[PDB]
Amino acid sequence: ATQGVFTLPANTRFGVTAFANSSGTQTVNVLVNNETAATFSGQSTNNAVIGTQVLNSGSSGKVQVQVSVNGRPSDLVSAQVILTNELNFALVGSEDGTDNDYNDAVVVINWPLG
Amino acid sequence: ATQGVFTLPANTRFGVTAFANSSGTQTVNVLVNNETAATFSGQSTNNAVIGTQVLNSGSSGKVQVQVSVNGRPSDLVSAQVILTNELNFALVGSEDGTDNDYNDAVVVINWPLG
Amino acid sequence: ATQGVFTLPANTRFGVTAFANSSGTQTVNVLVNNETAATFSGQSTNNAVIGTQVLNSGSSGKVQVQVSVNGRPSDLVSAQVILTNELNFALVGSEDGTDNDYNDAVVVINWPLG
Amino acid sequence: ATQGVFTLPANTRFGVTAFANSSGTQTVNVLVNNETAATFSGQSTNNAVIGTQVLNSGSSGKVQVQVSVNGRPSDLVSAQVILTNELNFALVGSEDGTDNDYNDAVVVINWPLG
Amino acid sequence: KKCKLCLK
Ligand SMILES: *C(=O)C[C@@H]1O[C@@H](C)[C@@H](O)[C@@H](O)[C@@H]1O
Ligand SMILES: [Ca+2]
Ligand SMILES: [Ca+2]
Ligand SMILES: [Ca+2]
Ligand SMILES: [Ca+2]
Ligand SMILES: [Ca+2]
Ligand SMILES: [Ca+2]
Ligand SMILES: [Ca+2]
Ligand SMILES: [Ca+2]
Repeated sequence: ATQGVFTLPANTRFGVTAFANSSGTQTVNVLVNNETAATFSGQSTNNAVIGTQVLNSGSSGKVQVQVSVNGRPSDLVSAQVILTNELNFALVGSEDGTDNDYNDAVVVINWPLG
Repeated sequence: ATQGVFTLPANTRFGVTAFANSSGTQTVNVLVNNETAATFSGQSTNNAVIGTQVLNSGSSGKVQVQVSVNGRPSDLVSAQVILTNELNFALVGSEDGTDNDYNDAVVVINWPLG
Repeated sequence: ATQGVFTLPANTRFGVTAFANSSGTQTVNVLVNNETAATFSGQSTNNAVIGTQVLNSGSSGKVQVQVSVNGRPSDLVSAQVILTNELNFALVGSEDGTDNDYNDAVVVINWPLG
Repeated sequence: ATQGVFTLPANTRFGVTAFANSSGTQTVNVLVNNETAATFSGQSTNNAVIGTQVLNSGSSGKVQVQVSVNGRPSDLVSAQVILTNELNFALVGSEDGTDNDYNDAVVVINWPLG
Repeated sequence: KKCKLCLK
């Protein structure tokens, strides 16, 4: 199934934060309305934040996360969770190799803000 | 029900990251085996990462998040989600006031690392 | 925080199904638009289905689950999970005593149908 | 990434329940320790509970869900959620055609029981 | 099935 695509309420601010756990340099693209809105890159094996950004979900509300290592897209897992019918998490794991810990880039999208 | 308490595998490294979305100064304490292992404080209405850290779950694996504003405990909501049977998130939201957006301090715990 | 309350898309059919794991007879009420739309009661310590029904979320989309055991309100836990940005689960556990297993009545709501 | 595979606590009773939402007759197989332990089938576009059963996770705790329609395997999506650090749901959706609603067979595993 | 009626 398609992974890493989330429909947020339209015109709503959200946070997106990426962590790295890989010897490969991670590249995270965040698309809004099918257009690149933010790009992160960094390398860590210790969960370092390689980027964190406030964005707007735009007219469609469609947010997509892509993850790449040295030009090669990683395999993605994702889900959305909602607590007390109000607090929203869209979660992405990614795998760049063969060990399948799926933590190589970890991306957390949260809303509402403020 | 009790919220903000998670049983992790013993002796496992994990990331803990806190965001702030409130006019009140958030205090986030992360306890491991009932001892404070990390504290973050900060004020933001724009999802600032007021702290991130790598901790070890230790012999008991018990991890607890506490959130307080000027000494008063916030009301907590939480859950744990596991992707592809491997990638773990423990999620915490909190409310310090009356609007029930439950984003005033948001805490995300992830494992495995590396 | 409020538990057992979910905002569904308006005018959408959803399934609701309840399981029982307690020596007490469970009473499960499902409210749509703040009116009771379905009632399940049954007793099992072996996860028996005590009720399953298809409902419509109505104009408001507000769906609320309440659990009772002989007039005593059960404490609730709940969350909503969305897979591949399409498949929705609204999950409710409940506790009628002090052993804190929260499985005494388990309620699963899922949509879309068809 | 692999989907529909869950590591449960060893030697623990769990419920497994399947719902159908397709013109195609669903077949749900449940494997424990790589051996078929339950099989459900039915045909409904209205969320029929085509099967429900209590199984034991056995010494390995490995539980796998597989879905097919008239011989062809369905694409699966899955995740596990834990409420108040005690109540577990392993969730599965599946797609047998091209409309990508991933509800054609829905499978919920829950534990603990009793 | 020449008539597009292979049905589920
Ligand atoms: C076959 O007709 C497709 C199939 O059944 C439909 C009624 C609908 O439920 C669709 O989601 C499913 O894949
Ligand atoms: Ca890896
Ligand atoms: Ca890794
Ligand atoms: Ca608030
Ligand atoms: Ca707030
Ligand atoms: Ca109980
Ligand atoms: Ca019970
Ligand atoms: Ca389908
Ligand atoms: Ca369908």
